[PDB]
Amino acid sequence: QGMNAIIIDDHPLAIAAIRNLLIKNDIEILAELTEGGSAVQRVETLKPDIVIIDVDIPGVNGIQVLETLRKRQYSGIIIIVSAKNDHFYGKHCADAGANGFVSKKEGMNNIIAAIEAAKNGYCYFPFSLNRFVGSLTSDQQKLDSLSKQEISVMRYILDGKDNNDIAEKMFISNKTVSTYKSRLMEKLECKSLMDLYTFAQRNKI
Amino acid sequence: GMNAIIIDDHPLAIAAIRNLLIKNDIEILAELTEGGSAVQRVETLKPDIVIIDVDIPGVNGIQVLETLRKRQYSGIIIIVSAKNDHFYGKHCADAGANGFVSKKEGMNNIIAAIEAAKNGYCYFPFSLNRFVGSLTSDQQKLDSLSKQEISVMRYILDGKDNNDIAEKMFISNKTVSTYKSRLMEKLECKSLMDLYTFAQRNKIG
Repeated sequence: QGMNAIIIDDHPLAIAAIRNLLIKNDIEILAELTEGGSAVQRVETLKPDIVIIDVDIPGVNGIQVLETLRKRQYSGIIIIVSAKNDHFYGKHCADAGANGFVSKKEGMNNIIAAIEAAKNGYCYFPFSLNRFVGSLTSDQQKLDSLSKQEISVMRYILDGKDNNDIAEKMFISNKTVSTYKSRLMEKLECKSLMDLYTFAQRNKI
Repeated sequence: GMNAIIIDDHPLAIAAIRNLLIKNDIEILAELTEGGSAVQRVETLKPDIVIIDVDIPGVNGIQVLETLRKRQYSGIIIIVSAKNDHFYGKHCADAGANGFVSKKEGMNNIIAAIEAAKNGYCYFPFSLNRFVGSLTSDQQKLDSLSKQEISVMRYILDGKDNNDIAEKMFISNKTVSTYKSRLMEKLECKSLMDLYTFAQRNKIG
């Protein structure tokens, strides 16, 4: 309807399904980035209405591009997307200033619904009844207590990555992987590896 | 195959919302205009959707929510308001709402909030002031007020003196004076002129 967007995701199939969705609804495509290291600059230059960032872009992760853009006073629409479920990750994109968080696992129709919701000045984030109704409300609060890096170290641990792999992916030292690991294990009140498993399996992460 | 209960004493909105729900094959089980019988009658009929104006008399619309969530109601709850009340939305979201839609901005957001809830997401107003600009501080003070201070505030913007509010909230003039000062302290407003400039600068009405 006369709008445009930039896609920032390095999942080749996801780029296709998003490009097809934006085009099918008359939205122009200024760019398609697969790395964040220039995302902040590209978006500030081309000034697109919509920006779609996968949370797991390499170089600088998806939420980090969102935080920097907002710190640098970018006011346009930003809708974080994920290849995982990552329902707890939605609240963290909230307090960081995003307009949307949609998991590409349930389809592209939530991406377009997140766009029109941001068009109307609203936002389109996952809903966790387990934060207000249930027994896993304490664990959900500890997940909201984590930091931007602690979340990443957690999601990497739940994928089976070692401290060297996490250091290379997050561009930090091995001492910093171990530091994040501890604070993370603390906030979640886990002490052993099995504690983190049953924590993730309880809250389904 | 969905059904809903509408709770609102704005006759122009009851017609506004009943029509929109019928336009999407959503049955209307009950049409309340009262807070005291809300929590009881919702659980008696057990509807999928409950749409509640924040200004309903008796029990505050935010309390119908909190009590329904505390009594472990798992259905869709979508708060609405006659004004804009963007700051009010975050208080609903943290209280367990599936959405907060300002009726000032049309009916199509109600149904969009419903769809967002059906898909497991939520639909709340986006507040750019919280993340970008020079009013990020003031927006946090608004996001820190209590559910009472909120109401005590909004009545002062409306233009109700200390006497009306005490009756409108069914409380003593002394307790009104306590809330007002806590409000005035949290908002860093010393005079009534301060609140006018605060409200106008942050666009509250």
